[PDB]
Amino acid sequence: IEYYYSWSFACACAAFVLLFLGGISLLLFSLPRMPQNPWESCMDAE
Amino acid sequence: FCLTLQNPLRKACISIVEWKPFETIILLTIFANCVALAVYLPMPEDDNNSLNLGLEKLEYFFLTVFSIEAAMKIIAYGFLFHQDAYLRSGWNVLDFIIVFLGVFTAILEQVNVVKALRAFRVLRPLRLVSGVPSLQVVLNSIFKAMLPLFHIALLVLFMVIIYAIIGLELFKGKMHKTCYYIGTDIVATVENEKPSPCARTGSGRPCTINGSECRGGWPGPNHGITHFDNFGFSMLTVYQCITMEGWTDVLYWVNDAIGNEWPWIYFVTLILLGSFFILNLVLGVLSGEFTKEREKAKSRGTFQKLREKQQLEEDLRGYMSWITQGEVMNRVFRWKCHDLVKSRVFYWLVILIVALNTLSIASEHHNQPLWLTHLQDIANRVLLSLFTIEMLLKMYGLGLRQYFMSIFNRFDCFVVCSGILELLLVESGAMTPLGISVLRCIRLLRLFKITKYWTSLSNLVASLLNSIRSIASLLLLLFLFIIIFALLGMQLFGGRYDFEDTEVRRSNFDNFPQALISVFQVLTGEDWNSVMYNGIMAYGGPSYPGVLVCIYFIILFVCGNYILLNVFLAIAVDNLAEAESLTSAQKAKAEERKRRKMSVRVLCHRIVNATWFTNFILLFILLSSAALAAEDPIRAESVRNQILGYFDIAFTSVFTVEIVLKMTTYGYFNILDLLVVAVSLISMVVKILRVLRVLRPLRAINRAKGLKHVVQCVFVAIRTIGNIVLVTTLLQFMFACIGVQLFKGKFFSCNDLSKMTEEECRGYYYVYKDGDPTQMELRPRQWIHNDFHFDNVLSAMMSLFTVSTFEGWPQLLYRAIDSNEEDMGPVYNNRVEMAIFFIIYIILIAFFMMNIFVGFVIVTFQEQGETEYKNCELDKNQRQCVQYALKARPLRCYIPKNPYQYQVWYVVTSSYFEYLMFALIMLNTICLGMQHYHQSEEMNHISDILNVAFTIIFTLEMILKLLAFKARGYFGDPWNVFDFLIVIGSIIDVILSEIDTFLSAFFRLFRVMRLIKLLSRAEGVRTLLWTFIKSFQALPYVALLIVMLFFIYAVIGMQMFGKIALVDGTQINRNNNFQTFPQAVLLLFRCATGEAWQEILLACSYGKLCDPESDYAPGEEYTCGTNFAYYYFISFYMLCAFLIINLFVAVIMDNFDYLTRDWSILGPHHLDEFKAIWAEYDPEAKGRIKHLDVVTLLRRIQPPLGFGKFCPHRVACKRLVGMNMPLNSDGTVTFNATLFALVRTALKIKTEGNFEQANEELRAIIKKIWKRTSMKLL
Amino acid sequence: MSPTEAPKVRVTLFCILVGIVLAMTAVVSDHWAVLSPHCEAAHFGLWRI
Ligand SMILES: CCCCCCCCCCCCCCCCCC(=O)OC[C@H](COP(=O)([O-])OCC[N+](C)(C)C)OC(=O)CCCCCCCCCCCCCCCCC
Ligand SMILES: COc1ccc(CCN(C)CCC[C@@](C#N)(c2ccc(OC)c(OC)c2)C(C)C)cc1OC
Ligand SMILES: [Ca+2]
Ligand SMILES: [Ca+2]
Repeated sequence: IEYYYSWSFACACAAFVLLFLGGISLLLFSLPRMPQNPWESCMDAE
Repeated sequence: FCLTLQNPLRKACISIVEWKPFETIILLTIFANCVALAVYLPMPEDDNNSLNLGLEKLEYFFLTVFSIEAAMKIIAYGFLFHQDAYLRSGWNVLDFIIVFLGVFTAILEQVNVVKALRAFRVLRPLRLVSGVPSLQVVLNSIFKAMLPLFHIALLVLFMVIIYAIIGLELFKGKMHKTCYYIGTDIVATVENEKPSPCARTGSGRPCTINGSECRGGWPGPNHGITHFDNFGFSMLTVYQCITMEGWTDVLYWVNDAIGNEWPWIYFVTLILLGSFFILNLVLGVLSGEFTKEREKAKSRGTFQKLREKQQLEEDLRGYMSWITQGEVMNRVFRWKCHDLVKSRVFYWLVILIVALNTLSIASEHHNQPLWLTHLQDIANRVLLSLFTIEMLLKMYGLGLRQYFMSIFNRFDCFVVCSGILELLLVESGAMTPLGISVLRCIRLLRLFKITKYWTSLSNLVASLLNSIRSIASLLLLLFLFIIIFALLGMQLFGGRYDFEDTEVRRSNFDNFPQALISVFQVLTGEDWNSVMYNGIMAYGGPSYPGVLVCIYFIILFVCGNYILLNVFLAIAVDNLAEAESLTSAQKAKAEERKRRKMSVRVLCHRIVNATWFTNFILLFILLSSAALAAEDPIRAESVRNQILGYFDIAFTSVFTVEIVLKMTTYGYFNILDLLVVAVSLISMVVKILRVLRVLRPLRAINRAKGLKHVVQCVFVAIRTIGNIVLVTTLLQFMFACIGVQLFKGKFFSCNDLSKMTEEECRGYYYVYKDGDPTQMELRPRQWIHNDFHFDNVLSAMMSLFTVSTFEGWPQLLYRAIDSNEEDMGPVYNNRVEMAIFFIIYIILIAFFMMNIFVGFVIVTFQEQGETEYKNCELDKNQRQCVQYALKARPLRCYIPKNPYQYQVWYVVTSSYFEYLMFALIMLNTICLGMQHYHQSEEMNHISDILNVAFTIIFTLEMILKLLAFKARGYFGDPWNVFDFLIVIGSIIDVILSEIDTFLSAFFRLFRVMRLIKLLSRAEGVRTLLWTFIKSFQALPYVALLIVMLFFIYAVIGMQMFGKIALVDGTQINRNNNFQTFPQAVLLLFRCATGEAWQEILLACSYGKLCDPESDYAPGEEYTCGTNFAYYYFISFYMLCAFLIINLFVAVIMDNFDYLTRDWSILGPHHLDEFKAIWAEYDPEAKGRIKHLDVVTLLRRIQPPLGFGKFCPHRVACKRLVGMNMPLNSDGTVTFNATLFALVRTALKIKTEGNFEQANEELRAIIKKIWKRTSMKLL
Repeated sequence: MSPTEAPKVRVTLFCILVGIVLAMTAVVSDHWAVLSPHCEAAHFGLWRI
């Protein structure tokens, strides 16, 4: 009695790492972004 | 002074009494009492020597002397309240407090016949501060610099709390099981191993000791002190980790119990985040504060105090050189020795015989040949008389008087006199086995003679003597702090480290000298947690009051280190300032003097040139660097190591293709592209080449332009450190020699400390487990040598580097204090005066280290702004306010329409809401830090009643917010998104905890993250946070250098030491090793943080037991180790340190605008609040607003930006029309240009006709306008 | 158009289109374990054994 995963653990451990990290990167790619100057503000005119 | 209405002068000539010596008699009295609190000897269990009694008797005298003066100052001054005038001063309050407290304790004691009230006497030294009116001022500047650290304090406090709670849940009660011998109640552990958690079935570690089983009634990892059972212990352990001392210990215990797959995240993040980040922020704010203070001095009057007197001294020596040659200017050979002394022959042949005496000292080692000893003494003999004659010929050849004149000459007198003084001394017969040595080293002093020819050294020395002269008053305070804590130590811990074990605790507070050393030790932070544990055990253990002693150590460390900060920062700031100031002054002195005497081939370039080619190649470096890191060290016969070898032969065909195509078009960085490609094809001494195969990640420094330019800058930082490094490396060497003269052949000892000779340590001896005269095992006796010693000059030096990194320096210190005679084992507490050597070295090194670090900073500054100039009509404060006024912009408030939605919007935006929510989040916090290990079942369910009820409340606030922002403006605020995230997760958590019991320790972490909302209101913390979090993004290449550092090293590391077996009790084990890539990187981080790296270095040396998996001729298991571990480790340490100081400087500088802002006058902090009032007049931006709301805008403004605390009828009515503004249609004046003349008024204020001249300047020194200034010109 | 039609946000959003189906590949296929007594070889999943 042993254990071995071949077809659908490493599938979901490639869909975990996809959805967990394609979500955090979409988050940082979707926000307004850091202003980088005093005039710039997060969430502003335009 | 005079009361002006007191009682008459029937006795009130007390104000006559107090003239000159009563201020000094009392001072020496407060000094003698200090000398008395220190000669005291704390004895355990109530014993007492007859001298302590004598001291208590003298105590009464001391008391009566401090108690009458506290009445003779409420006589002078005036009545109850005029004495209050005495009390008016803050210091008197302390004086009164002292004496009062004293007699109080005395009387109490008497009546009884309290052992605590005696701990308040260690306060009297403070009184030594009221006296010296200088110390007062320093104590003042220390409290003012600490005022702007409030925002960082909040942050650090909340960081510890958050981590503490996460720690709590995460590992609360998971460390109570340890390996036990079966049936017995004894802990099973190897030799140099610490008892650690264990686990029966699971990810944790299992029992490995024979006849050992996993039990579970264990108090904890450090005598039940380090764990996460409640909020208090959790908090303590977290702070301990944040200080960076013993953090890996905690990380390993959590692994050993939960599995190593996840607890690493928590810890690394902590050390990184908390520790390093916080350090940066604190170093930054302080630096800023110091700069402003210096600026306050230099612009007031302090530049001309140090320029004149440095010029009036160099004009004095020029005046006195015009005299001393006029006074000086019998036979012919006495003039031929005048020609020679100043020549260039004699300069190159004083360096000849000084180099023979440096070589001899270095030559001195333990067990040296007989011809060597002979030769050394021979040379010194062939030199004492050679030193006799030149001195003899010098003082008689050019005059007996002006020989006295030379600073250098005075020392040449001292050499031969004490050089020949030891000639008959060592011959007399006294000396002994320690003096005949201290004499020998002195010969080292002759190198100083060369200083005479070393002009640089002479000056840099005065430069160094100036900084140490200014911080003189700060330094005294540091010592005063140390003495006081040493005394408090003697009081809480003196005579209590009396546990019935055979374990020796060298760091205690038994007497004054020892207590001093322990305090210094806790101050360097080396092993401070271990020192604290002893103190805790001295009060019963980790229980209620018993633990409260740990507050002593916390305070000590923290505060003492704050004083250290001041010292170092002050030294740097004053020092850096002088260097910029006088080096530039000697530069304006420089060239003003030198002006006076003067007065088919194309498509392969297309592909190579093409941009896509690069993104196709820089992800073959991303694959080939994953193939170096996936290699298996121990087993070369693996299928993994074979099938990665085909990935070797894949890519190094392709970089060949890149190479040959590159020499189809073109005919230093490309000799590196040739080398990498050849190495693989050759590798398919082979062993040596393989290490040189990790160089591939270094071929990506040319492809990217960002990387190329920063290795250039780093290489330029190691060119402006010459005179200082020279002084420093001279220091290291000299101290190494002193060490060899003091501890040569004295770092040897026996297994059982009974045998003192090598002859004696033969045979076998008994060892006793837990000091049980009934439980003993047999062991062979062996004469061992300490790993770090002072046998030769290359050894003493390695020792000093480690003592300089503060890693394991107390061990060395104690071995030295125990040193006996050459070839003889230790004698407990033999010579405690060696501690002096150790402490002085540490101090001097700290000083010189700082200077070198600061100089590197100055070079970088020159690379940046220091080199640059901007002499246009607009200064610093104009560029950071006008360019902001050009590039500004509107906002988005979203005031919506209608009463039902608008009213809802109002409740939620009301202050009753802010405060309420805040209060609720505070309560939730308090309810989280309430969980502990082993609570009740009624406590168990109301925690699920509450966590579902808090979710409710929060999901009920979000609803309101959503209803009041149509979901368009709700998800518009970056904080609302965070709110949403928290809510959803918190709910899922509840539902989970539910579907669990109806029929994931990651969701219970959503409760804790709520605290981050608090950061939504704190505007100073948020602001500071953003400021720095914004710089770490402007400099992403330096961080890349660090990353690349760890990568190369990890790879080389694996290769070099990836086969050493993981044996317990050693430094290479299951928690620390080079077996896998991730593990190697963890090890290096551990090293960068300075956690016992020197012990690792030794663990990675030659004769190490090989992993069973690795192959080897039956009889070669012990051939695995490499003495290359010395170059690897030292080099990694240094390079690492270098890169780190280069990242802090970078960030700090790029942020100096906000740091040294002097928030008084102006910043963008006024320019922010303008728009946040303008947001109430703009829903969305649109540019302009009505003119009816313009006058109501100026009523909302702070008066340093707008108009006063006066009424706006006269100044604010007249100025708004008279100062310029653009005139468009009736209710249209723009955002973009109203803010201009509103800040053009407040500073940079101009006369009429030249309204084009402000617009003239706003195009040259400013960036291209972009066409927006055409309304900001008019 | 700047946060929704940039390519850097659509490379990521197409990447989620891969993980939306690979997590659907897992949630129907029951192949992520092998019972191996030695025949009683069983393949576990969520829904079928
Ligand atoms: C912005 C400013 C920048 C400042 C720059 C400063 C940064 C300095 C860098 C220091 C960071 C230190 C990181 C330490 C890493 C700790 C890892 C660890 O200890 O794990 C132990 C273990 C390793 O297992 P193991 O091999 O010990 O297993 C043996 C099992 N026992 C112990 C029972 C015998 O945990 C893991 O398995 C996690 C895997 C590690 C993955 C984490 C990434 C590490 C860094 C990259 C290497 C990973 C390769 C690529 C991964 C692909 C993506 C998943
Ligand atoms: C391996 O490289 C490093 C490892 C750790 C650290 C963190 C500590 N840093 C060296 C800063 C310590 C320096 C400093 C602080 N803070 C400090 C000096 C002496 C100290 O005790 C006497 C002290 O440690 C408590 C801190 C001074 C110079 C400001 C930095 C590193 O690079 C410098
Ligand atoms: Ca340390
Ligand atoms: Ca340490």
